[PDB]
Amino acid sequence: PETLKKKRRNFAELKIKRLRKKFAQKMLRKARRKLIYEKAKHYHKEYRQMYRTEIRMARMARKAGNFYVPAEPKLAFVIRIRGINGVSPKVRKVLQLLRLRQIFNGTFVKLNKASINMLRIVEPYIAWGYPNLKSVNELIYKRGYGKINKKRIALTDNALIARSLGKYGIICMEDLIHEIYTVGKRFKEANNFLWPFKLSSPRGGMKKKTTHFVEGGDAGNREDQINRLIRRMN
Amino acid sequence: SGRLWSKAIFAGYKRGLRNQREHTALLKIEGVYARDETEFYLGKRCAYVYKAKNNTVTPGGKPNKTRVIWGKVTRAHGNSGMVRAKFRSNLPAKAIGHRIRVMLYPSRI
Amino acid sequence: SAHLQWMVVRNCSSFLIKRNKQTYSTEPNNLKARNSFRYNGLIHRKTVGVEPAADGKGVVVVIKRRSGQRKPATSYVRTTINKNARATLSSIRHMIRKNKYRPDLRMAAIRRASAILRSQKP
Amino acid sequence: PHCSRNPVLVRGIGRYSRSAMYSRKAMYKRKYPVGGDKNGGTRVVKLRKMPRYYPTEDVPRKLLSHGKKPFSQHVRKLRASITPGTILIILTGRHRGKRVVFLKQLASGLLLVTGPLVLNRVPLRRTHQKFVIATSTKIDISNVKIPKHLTDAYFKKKKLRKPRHQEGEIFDTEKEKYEITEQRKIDQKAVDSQILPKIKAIPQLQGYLRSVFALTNGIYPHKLVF
Amino acid sequence: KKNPLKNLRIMLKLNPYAKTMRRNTILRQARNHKLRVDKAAAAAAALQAKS
Amino acid sequence: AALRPLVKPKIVKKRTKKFIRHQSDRYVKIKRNWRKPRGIDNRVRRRFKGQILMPNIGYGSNKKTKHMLPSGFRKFLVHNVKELEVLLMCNKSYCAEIAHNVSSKNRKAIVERAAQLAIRVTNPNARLR
RNA sequence: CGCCGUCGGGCCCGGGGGGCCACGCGCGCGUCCCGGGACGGCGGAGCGAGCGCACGGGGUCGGCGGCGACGUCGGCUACCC
RNA sequence: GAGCGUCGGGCCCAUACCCGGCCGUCGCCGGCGUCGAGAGUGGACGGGAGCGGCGGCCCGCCCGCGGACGCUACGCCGCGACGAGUAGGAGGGCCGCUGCGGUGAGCCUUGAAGCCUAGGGCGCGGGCCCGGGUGGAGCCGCCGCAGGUGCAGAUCUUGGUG
Ligand SMILES: [Mg+2]
Ligand SMILES: [Mg+2]
Ligand SMILES: [Mg+2]
Ligand SMILES: [Mg+2]
Ligand SMILES: [Mg+2]
Ligand SMILES: [Mg+2]
Ligand SMILES: [Mg+2]
Ligand SMILES: [Mg+2]
Ligand SMILES: [Mg+2]
Ligand SMILES: [Mg+2]
Ligand SMILES: [Mg+2]
Ligand SMILES: [Mg+2]
Ligand SMILES: [Mg+2]
Repeated sequence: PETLKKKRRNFAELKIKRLRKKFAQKMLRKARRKLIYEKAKHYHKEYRQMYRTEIRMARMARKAGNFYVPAEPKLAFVIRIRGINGVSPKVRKVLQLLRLRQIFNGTFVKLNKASINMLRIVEPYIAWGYPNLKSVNELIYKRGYGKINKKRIALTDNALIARSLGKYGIICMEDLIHEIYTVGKRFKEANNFLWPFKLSSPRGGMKKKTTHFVEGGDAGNREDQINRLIRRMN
Repeated sequence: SGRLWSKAIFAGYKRGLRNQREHTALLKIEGVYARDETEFYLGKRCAYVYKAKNNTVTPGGKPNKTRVIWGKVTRAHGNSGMVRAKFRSNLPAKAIGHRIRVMLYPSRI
Repeated sequence: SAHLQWMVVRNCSSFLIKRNKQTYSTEPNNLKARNSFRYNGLIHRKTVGVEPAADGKGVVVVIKRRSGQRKPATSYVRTTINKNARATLSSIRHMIRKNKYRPDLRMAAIRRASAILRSQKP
Repeated sequence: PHCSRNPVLVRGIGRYSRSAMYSRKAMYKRKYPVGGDKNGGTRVVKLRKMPRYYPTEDVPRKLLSHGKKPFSQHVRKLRASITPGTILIILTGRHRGKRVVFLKQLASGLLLVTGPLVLNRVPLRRTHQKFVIATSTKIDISNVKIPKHLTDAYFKKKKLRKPRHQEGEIFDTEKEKYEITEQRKIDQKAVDSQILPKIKAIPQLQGYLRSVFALTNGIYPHKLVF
Repeated sequence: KKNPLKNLRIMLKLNPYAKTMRRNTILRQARNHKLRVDKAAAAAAALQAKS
Repeated sequence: AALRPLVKPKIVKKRTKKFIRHQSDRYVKIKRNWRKPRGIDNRVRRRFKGQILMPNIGYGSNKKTKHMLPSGFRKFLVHNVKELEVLLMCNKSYCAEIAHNVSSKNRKAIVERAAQLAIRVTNPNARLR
């Protein structure tokens, strides 16, 4: 009738509203995508800077005949070695707190003097050492599983990290890498965001699983050689 | 006129000390006597040929007493060039020590 | 109170068959056979059913009158259709869609009207 | 028209950056009826009419998944050692092992591997790439004319049967053989005349091609070098 | 979950800069390599000119 | 060849052996029905290797194709014509099956109606004269 | 005080190749450098149609092909070996 | 060295660990929008002034009569981690037997019960349905109700045969 034909003249105004609504959604997420492009530029400038600083600091120390010692690294990757049956009461509780409840799954651990004395208590049950950037670069990408209510969801996208974790300013995946790698002020809630890294059994085989890595075996601290192991278990 | 398949011997199943796993064969393959030497046979079709009193055939027209289980090589095993072989349907275990033809049908030269 | 009638009859009715599989409704007015809420034809005020033709050829269609409830002699009005398998496909589409009379269960009326002619034509 | 302006270096990476490909396209300046008596008017036809019988239970629709690309539109890849002018070896044929001259890669990914018909049984029979073995020994073929016509539509087997159910003779198609050989008799003799003067050059070759191939006693493969 | 670091275009949906991170690496490697064969054809021919 | 049902795929069943009672073979007073062995020594309850298998819900078949006659349909019993017409709508996924007590006076009539409606009937040529 | 640093601060700077998710002159809204440049806003004004194709992109499709009868084809079980 | 010791590179396999299929349990959920016409992380107005642009002469549904499947609400769908078990406790059973109201316009001397069965299957399972053979007169489903209701065992009772 004359009233509905009056709205079909007004429908060209209506689909302008349909155009406009799809439109700002397009140009949010476009300029929200341009943001993620330049924050990674800033990090790729940054990790080059922090890496080459430790070379550049040491090289002008050795020139003047003086030892450089680096800061004791503040982030350790921990993977569990042994099993479940036959577990002491004191180490029962501790491996719960480090999210290592089954075998061969692991997390990151904020190193600190409160956290160091945990890792003496569970010395036979874990293998641990300071990672590299390349190791963390692989784990969040290949084995990134994150929980939201419960229910670990594979990451697969930056919208998952925008809602569940970007309360502080870490909306995308490379912000998650910087906060994990350089321990900042929000490492706690980024580390709680990740589910434990359910790795594989190692490729080459371990070495005796029980003695310390000082004793030639495999348990305990190893300080860079866990980069050698995390290529196997990934 | 002549032979187009290479000879190999069947040796047993991919087993443990106590339990077997019957669904994957093992082949002692003639000529190959090294882990490193079997980069060639990975992916060739085996054929276990056997005799039985009824008649089943193939495009050779006339019905024959010749029956065949197919299957193909997966990966190498051990260091002596012993080689696994997953058939479609499994072995009879009559055939331990008998012969499975290793073909040249699939070619990667 | 149609849902009152459903919450009584959805089990413990008569002509309900539970053998080897799903329930079946087997009710005198229904298109599909399921004991369901939507394909249930004693309950609703507005029901659509098609049947065979005891004349031998054709499809008869059953609709409830909606004027007088609780008066089951006069509560049904029926009409037969014997056409050329395509016009009797559209006429049942016209009578369902071009009224408010159950726009739900359009297709199930038709698929039965589809199926019952092919049982009947050869 | 223009081609794609952007060379490829690694699979799905253009050679130039995003802001420079903006300025290679000059994108700083191009921001844009009756037929009778007693009858009332034009009978509107119905294009694409309505269907009569509805089958009494329909299936739902597939979910489209991706760009899986059916077999006509895939890709063609051949082993590096099987260059044109190679003496291939059949394995799986009725010919099975004869040393058969490779010519060229057809459009289907199969290979048109001509047996020198005087030397073998093998005509211009087509064979598959992975069932044949490359051999290092070569014939020059690069300056040889090929027929234009021969392609996959020419080399296929065709079927015809007159009744639908059974009868007394074997299909009248699988009993009587193929007699395209009236036609193909010319295409082959147009080939082997063009080929055999190349074969004559290697002074032991046409005996080698007459031969067959057999794994004789202790000649294991993988230590044979083709 | 299709795997990053093995296919591209799942890297990009997580990390659009991984295009520019990797396209630099190819032009690093191809330019640095060509400059070696440039000198290697110079240094082996000059030592073919010297010996 | 008969009526060709809808989409019904490859049928795996995880075990085709039908679990036997522990020591059904030794006796004939132990009937081949499964009953849970509840000994305080028993090896099968203890699940040794080389013994027989207890059932558990790990053998539960695929819910998409549970209860599958091998043609594709699913069976449904019937005794007369009024119970047969109830698959006039759902015929190409469920099949009828005439019960063992229907007489040949009536079995000829039920399989007569099954022809016209196109319903698969799985004992069609049974109890002929 | 100089000295060392593929330092850093997008420093700036004054002339004289690579590269960059980088594109308004016509002149104005502020700062800045000794007029351009950068912008939060407007004074410039992204002068939209996505129209097409590719697709390492939200779990495979072939719009690929063969070969076999009147005693042979497939098959599962509380059948035997 | 096929012994002992200190070792290196391989290689072998557990129901363990990774990835994939499947069942079930648990948690956290979803659809009464069956809405081919609903589209709302913001939506109506008539005013007083405006330009980006539809018409400047610088002034205002329907060629098609059409569109799959769903939803027993105790139905279905989705995503995720989980599974050992004596004594024991709960839950679900379209598991079985026997009797009673209800229903199946059920069933059958044109062959019911039973029983046997190298016959065809279904269920994880309890157990069932189907064919054939025997016999010759009654029997079973579904919703409820009621049990003197489910055997390998008791130096089991009685019967029967080695
Ligand atoms: Mg222990
Ligand atoms: Mg290894
Ligand atoms: Mg060891
Ligand atoms: Mg007894
Ligand atoms: Mg005990
Ligand atoms: Mg349990
Ligand atoms: Mg019963
Ligand atoms: Mg019963
Ligand atoms: Mg009693
Ligand atoms: Mg009692
Ligand atoms: Mg007992
Ligand atoms: Mg006793
Ligand atoms: Mg005696």
